Amino acid sequence: EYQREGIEWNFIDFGLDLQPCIDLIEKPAGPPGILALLDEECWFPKATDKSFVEKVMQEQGTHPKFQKPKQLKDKADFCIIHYAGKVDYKADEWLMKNMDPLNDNIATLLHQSSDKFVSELWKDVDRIIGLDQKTRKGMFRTVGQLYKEQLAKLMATLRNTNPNFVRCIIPNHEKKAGKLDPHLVLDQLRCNGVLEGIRICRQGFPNRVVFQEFRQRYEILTPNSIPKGFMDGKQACVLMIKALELDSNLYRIGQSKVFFRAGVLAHLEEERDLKITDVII
Amino acid sequence: SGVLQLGNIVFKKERNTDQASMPDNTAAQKVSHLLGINVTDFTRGILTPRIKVGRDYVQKAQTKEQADFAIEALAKATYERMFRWLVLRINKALDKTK
Amino acid sequence: MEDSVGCLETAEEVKRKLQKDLEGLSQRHEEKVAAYDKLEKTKTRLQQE
Amino acid sequence: MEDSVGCLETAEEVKRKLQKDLEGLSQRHEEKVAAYDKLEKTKTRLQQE
Amino acid sequence: MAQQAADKYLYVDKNFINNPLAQADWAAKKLVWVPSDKSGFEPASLKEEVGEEAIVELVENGKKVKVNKDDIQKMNPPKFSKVEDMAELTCLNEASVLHNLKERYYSGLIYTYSGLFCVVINPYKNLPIYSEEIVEMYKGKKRHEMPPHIYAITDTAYRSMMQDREDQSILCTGESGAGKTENTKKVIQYLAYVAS
Ligand SMILES: Nc1ncnc2c1ncn2[C@@H]1O[C@H](COP(=O)(O)OP(=O)(O)O)[C@@H](O)[C@H]1O
Repeated sequence: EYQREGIEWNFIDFGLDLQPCIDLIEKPAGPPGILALLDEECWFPKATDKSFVEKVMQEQGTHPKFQKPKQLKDKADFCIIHYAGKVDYKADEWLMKNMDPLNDNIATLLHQSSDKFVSELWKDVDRIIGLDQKTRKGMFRTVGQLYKEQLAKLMATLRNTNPNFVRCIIPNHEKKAGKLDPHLVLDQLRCNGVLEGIRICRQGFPNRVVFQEFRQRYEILTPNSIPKGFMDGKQACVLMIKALELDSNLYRIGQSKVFFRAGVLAHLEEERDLKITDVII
Repeated sequence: SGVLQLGNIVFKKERNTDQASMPDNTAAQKVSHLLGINVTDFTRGILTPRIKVGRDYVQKAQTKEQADFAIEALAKATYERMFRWLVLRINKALDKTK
Repeated sequence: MEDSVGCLETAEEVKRKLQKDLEGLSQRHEEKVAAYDKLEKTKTRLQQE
Repeated sequence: MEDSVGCLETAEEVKRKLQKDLEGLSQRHEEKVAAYDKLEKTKTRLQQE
Repeated sequence: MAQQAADKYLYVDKNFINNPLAQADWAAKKLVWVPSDKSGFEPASLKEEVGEEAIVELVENGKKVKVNKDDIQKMNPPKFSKVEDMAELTCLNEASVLHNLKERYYSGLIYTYSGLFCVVINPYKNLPIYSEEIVEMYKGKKRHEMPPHIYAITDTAYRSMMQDREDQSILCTGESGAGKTENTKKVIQYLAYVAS
């Protein structure tokens, strides 16, 4: 937004970017990821657990977010250096969970059960999978692909709104009240980006209002400042900021919005209400 | 209660061939009475799932481990469907005003 | 053969010298990374400060 | 003689690869030194300011 | 009396901070943060530097331990003690943020702002900061008008949605057992009690 609005600002590289791991997981095209490989091996011609693990190790072996489980595979098959920490996964019964096979006979029996509740529960049976030794009206989707479609629809919806993040931290893993673990809290603040999230608000301009919106919402502060008539929206805000005696390092005029530091609008809101206090009363 | 009763069927391994057997079908009868289905058909489907091999129908064989995995998958699907129905009913009750 | 073997000694000796210089030159940029990161860490903290 | 010449070619290829790696590593030190001086130069006026 | 008792776990008495003499004494003492093996970051006084390092003494024990110059972090004056907004800290760093979070948690303040997103810490105990009186108090109050609280964030989001006419999303991120479920519960309760 800063680059689009055209304002004095330098690109700050925070370093927080979990794109590599998200791609290794979900990226279907290019190098087959974990989910892509599991979906490709979802069929049952010759794939198994060991074969799937070998294929994954051969494909996504050089990825930086991929390592072996300790020295030997005693209780895990691979690791994924997530943003929080390293997790030891076990590729046991993964193909079955991805396919989710079900008995067709028992499914049909439950669908036609005498009970009304059981019949309503199994009313939808055209999406059940249960074959043995590619599309099928798009109903042959695995648990991994189904979750990706549900998550994609969710992430696409949250992006259209104004997310109000509420970060939650845990003191310790002992469920003890009043005992704060600094070693555990420090590891969370690093991956959560609490430090990087505060510097962008202080050094940046989290506040920003449109030229037209900034006029009607703050014209009562400096009524006798703009010529009583027609005036450009951009040039009109310049006269208001000059009359308010605001420092040059507290706002940035762009091409369509007027940015502000963290705490400028809070002061104008109080001054605006105090001006109309005699009118509201 | 039916989901809870599912799994208690202690399948036995036949001494002759590798085929599942239900010597004690009390849990099966209880599950059938709870879910509201037949016992003979449920047993025949769990021990001999009727599926076509490409042309005609044939009663495929199932082992002890295969039968246990099928029972577990059926219970998981039943619980998932129950949770989905509950969520749908909650949404309908919450979205009934305007 | 001595001429070819003689040239191999020069190439082998030069290769050994390059290896000794590589490990020595590698430490130049490797050790500089510590000072580079130290200056960057001090500069990053100074920029924030 | 042909086999000995082959060893020289393989040895020369090794020393040649080491020379190419040294040039790349030397460029890193030269680039790091130039970047290191930038941080050192940017820290002088930074501390003064 | 319930509201008066719950106010203890919300507001902070600023009368015990206003002291220019204390700030001057702290500045003259020159204190900084240093790494620790059992407390994240502990205070320490800065002494004469020795090359790329500087010897420091721990305010707790008083042992002269050598610490690298890169691991040392500046300490905030006493004025920034249990601040209401983490974005107002002067010496923003990991040590200062951890110290502020610890002071707010041990004092009965799990909520702490941070620019545009609030931070919460699982108290593992039913606090009295949840009642109808508190919900009514936070009704129609700006973010900088009441102490940090999920009700404040909910009210701010509701006001933004009603003004800008743009949708909102009260997202909650954190490890397993951090308090996301309780935060969502309280947000829904506040929305049902206010937006009725
Ligand atoms: N803000 C809070 N205040 C009091 N207790 C809490 C709070 N957040 C969590 N808890 C306690 O932590 C326990 C586990 O919480 P949990 O449901 O795991 O949270 P989440 O769903 O965010 O992981 C609960 O029994 C609850 O009493």
